[PDB]
Amino acid sequence: AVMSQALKATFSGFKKEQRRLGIPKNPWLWSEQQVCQWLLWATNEFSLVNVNLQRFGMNGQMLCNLGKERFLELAPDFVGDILWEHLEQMIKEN
Ligand SMILES: [Ca+2]
Repeated sequence: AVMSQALKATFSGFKKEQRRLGIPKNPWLWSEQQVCQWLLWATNEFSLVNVNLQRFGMNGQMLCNLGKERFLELAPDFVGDILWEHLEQMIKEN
């Protein structure tokens, strides 16, 4: 809500990372490696120790095809809510 709104501002940071690693703006286009790259950016950005990387061995098409419910089961507690907010914004906007 207030925390989600505030932390949404740092998501802009990933745009610099996308240009850096040649990650397309639209997640539908992402390779299994570019999905991993997004999760590694977040692991560093938000200091994580367990993004379930083995659970995200998928293309950007599969990632886009998971809904909020499946995404949150797979992703770690509270962190999943942060990642979902970023993912859904990227799908909606680019
Ligand atoms: Ca789109």
